[PDB]
Amino acid sequence: ALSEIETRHSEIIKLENSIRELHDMFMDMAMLVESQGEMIDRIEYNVEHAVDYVERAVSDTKKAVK
Amino acid sequence: NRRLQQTQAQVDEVVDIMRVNVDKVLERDQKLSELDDRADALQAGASQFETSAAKLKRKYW
Amino acid sequence: MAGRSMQAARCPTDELSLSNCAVVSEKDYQSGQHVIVRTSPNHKYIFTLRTHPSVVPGSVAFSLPQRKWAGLSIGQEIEVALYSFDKAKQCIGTMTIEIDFLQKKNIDSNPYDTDKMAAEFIQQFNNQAFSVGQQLVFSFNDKLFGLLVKDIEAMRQKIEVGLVVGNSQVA
Amino acid sequence: MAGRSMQAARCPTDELSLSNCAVVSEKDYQSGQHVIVRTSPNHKYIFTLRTHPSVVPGSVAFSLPQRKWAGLSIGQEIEVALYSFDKAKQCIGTMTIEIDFLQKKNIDSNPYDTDKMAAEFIQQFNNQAFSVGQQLVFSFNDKLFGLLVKDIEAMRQKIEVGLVVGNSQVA
Amino acid sequence: AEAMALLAEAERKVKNSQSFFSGLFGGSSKIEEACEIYARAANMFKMAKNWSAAGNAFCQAAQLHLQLQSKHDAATCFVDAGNAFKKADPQEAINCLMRAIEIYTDMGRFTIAAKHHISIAEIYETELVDVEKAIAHYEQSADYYKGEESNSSANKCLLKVAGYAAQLEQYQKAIDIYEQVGTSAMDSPLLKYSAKDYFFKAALCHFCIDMLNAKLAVQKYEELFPAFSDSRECKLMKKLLEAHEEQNVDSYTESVKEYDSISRLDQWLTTMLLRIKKTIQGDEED
Amino acid sequence: AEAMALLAEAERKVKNSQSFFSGLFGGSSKIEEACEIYARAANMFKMAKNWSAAGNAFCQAAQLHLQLQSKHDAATCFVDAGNAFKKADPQEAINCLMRAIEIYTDMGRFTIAAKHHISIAEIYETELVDVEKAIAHYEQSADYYKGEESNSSANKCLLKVAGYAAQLEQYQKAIDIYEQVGTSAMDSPLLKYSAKDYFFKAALCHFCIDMLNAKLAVQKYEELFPAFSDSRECKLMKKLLEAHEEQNVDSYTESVKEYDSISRLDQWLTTMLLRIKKTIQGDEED
Repeated sequence: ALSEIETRHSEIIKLENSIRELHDMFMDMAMLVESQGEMIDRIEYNVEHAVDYVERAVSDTKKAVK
Repeated sequence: NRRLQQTQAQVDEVVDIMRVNVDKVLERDQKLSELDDRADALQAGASQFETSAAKLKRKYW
Repeated sequence: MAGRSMQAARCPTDELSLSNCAVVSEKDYQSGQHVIVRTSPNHKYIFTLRTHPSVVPGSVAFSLPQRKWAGLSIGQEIEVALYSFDKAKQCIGTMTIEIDFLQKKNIDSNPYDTDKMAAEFIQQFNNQAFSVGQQLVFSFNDKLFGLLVKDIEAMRQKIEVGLVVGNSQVA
Repeated sequence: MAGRSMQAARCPTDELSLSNCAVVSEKDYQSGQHVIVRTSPNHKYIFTLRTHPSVVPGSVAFSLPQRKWAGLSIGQEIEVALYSFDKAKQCIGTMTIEIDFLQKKNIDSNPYDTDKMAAEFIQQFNNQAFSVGQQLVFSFNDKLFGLLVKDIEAMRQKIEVGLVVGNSQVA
Repeated sequence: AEAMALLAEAERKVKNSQSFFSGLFGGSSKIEEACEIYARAANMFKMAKNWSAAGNAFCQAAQLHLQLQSKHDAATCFVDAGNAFKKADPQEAINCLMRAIEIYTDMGRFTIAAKHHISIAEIYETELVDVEKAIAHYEQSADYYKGEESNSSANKCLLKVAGYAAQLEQYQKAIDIYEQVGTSAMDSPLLKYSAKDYFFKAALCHFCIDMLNAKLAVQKYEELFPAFSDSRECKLMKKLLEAHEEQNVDSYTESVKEYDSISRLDQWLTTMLLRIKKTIQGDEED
Repeated sequence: AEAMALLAEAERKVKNSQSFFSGLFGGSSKIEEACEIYARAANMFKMAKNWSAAGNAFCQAAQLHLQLQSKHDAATCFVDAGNAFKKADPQEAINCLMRAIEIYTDMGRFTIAAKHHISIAEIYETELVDVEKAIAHYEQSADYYKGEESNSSANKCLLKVAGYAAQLEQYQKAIDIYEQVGTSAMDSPLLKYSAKDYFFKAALCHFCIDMLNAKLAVQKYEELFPAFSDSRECKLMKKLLEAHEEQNVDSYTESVKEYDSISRLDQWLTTMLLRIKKTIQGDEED
């Protein structure tokens, strides 16, 4: 029936693009996961290094009393 | 026709999820940002302290 | 008689599962006494006890039908307490029952003499507790059926729970 | 021959359960010998022994079909004694068997060539003992059936118990 | 290494030294030791799953910490205490948190003040069930987040505020919140996708408005047929607005029946849609 | 530059000083020096792909580090040792982790303790094949995560627990876990979705219940036709319940035969489906 194959059309087009919008999110999100994935590249960097500077700080201070 | 409307809401079901996921990336934006800057200014005040400590070393060692 | 905690279990054999009796241990109760199983603040059911070696001390076993009528669950702790009827007012004299093949996997078009059913019914379900809406299984010629109490009359007042005796007519 | 008391156990695997043979230990009997189980003065049954590295010394394992025939239970006392048939008037030459699907949920409409069944039946149940009214299971093309010895004849002479040989015809 | 043992030594340590004990010096050096003790106790208390003991233990170490002058790490201890009582059996779950924020607030730490401010409003609702006090917090908290330019969290909280404000009859005061968080969401081409629901909520929330507050909010919204995300916002709304302007509680209840297929209604929507269905029924047969 | 050389210098100095050697002060720095040495050694061992040696070397540096006064950096070393032995060829990978957590646990650090606790159980299953101890760890660890109100991870662990607990035999102990992780999943409408599968698993797990434990668990479930997702949860379950209540080992095997089309049957489900498939046959001939 035309009322079926037709309703199907407007429904499928309202099914694919319904994924479009969703697809757009995976686009932006993915672009953000990598974007914010940069800060972590610095976090890991800073953290360990911050421990290096502090470690040298706790050492000198201890030897400054001995 | 059933399998059609059947797949519909199912897809939208994932769309509703991405929504929450998007709200999750925003949280990961506030944290990283401010924190990365704070922890970054840490090495600044930490390095200086290591410097002054060097003086305490050449006068107390 | 006041009350005691118990644990639901599964019916030992098949015979006891066709007697609609709460199979219990010989170290707790005795075959013949009645009890009122308490599950929730709004769920009071009455069953007939029948001891059996298999039963474990401190646990009562029920059949599939019963367990699907009282809403029990093996593992849950129920509160069982003795119960006594008022025969001089609760005895059953005329009770209508709804029968139908329990398993539609063994349905036939053969006729079954009811006159020989009511005779065997009282022959096996004598001196036992029955309630309106209660579900159970009937074994006629080793054939399983699905009974369902609809109306119960004494020897005339209509009651909810009664006690089937010898001179008890059934339809 | 003195007869020793044994304990009824459960058949090891499903392979020996399809042979209808009283599985025993090699530390007691040997594959090929015949025995007569005694449960009471008016109950004598004959089975065929078939050793297996999974039998407990001092006990004989029986399959469900056998227990539903000889009326045996897992964990009962029984007396077993060696039995020597008379290959002079007890040899089976023609034995009728009632075959039907064992599992009611595995019944089909496919054709089963009998000529192929008789040949495979004697090639698996050879040199074994079969009594009238005996129940067992037949494994034909990986399919379970429920045989039932209706009548046995010697190499026409009717006998209650015989010994299937290599040249034994079955219907 | 026993809990009670530590608690005891800790007690004998925590006390302004005087007379023979004080000798020549003292002060912070002792009270600090006690703090570490109680913390070490609270540790094994959370071990044996005492919680109550662990929580109160942290309360001890914390309060003592303040007696030394160290609000920072103290407040953090207050947090360990709050988390303890929360996931425990006694109360205090609310007190510890208030005692933590009073510190983070004055110390000039709003970033966190709001972090636990929301946890607070979350417990004062899911536990104490005090929506009127929860909203006050969800709100003031969003104010702080907005100050840190953390628009995101600011919105998270606002969404909570309005969301429960509607259940608390505060419909108009809810739509205002949706209007703000709705206008402060279009700026980001990443919230355009979410900006819908805001308009749907605001268009559903009715302070018993007689005019076209909704017929106007639906118009303020920009939709086109080619939308598929929109099909879950105004398309339905318009059909509900006509079903309200015509006292037809059959077109509204049938439309909610159809719409309840392509997109399920959460508890919130149901409660409000029901409230609107009632504004229609209570107006028809009457 | 030579490992065997440093390993030598590291020993002749890692000895409690006393008498003339002690001189004036102790040797809290000596032990630390030795630690740096072994670290440098284990360091080049990992370069020579001699992993085993790197690991044992790290074990040395770690143990010595404790002989100083630094449980933190020590435990981390225990982790380095485990990483080595793990990617290496010998064992010890399990010991290093037990010791690591031992420290993170006595120190008061449960977050990280659980972080390595799950790693442990994950090794004790896919490697040592010790499901009986693995579950113990997945569980205790999930308890720690639950102690940190970190529902997210707590569930990750619980799923593992119940999942393998069902494979073993623990069906009731499994359903209980699914009930907990199910009730503690609805509070957050961000897990509403997954909540199905939990009910599907719990309803599939049968502790030999001849009743409607599952018919009742499926009735407790909130499906509603308009919602589609549920189609991959209870829909099948109902049909399976019928195929179980009628001792029909064909309808059940046909139902799973069809369901495997609309929804892929993972290993787990299969193993259990077959187990139920056996309960039916084990009821037909009983």
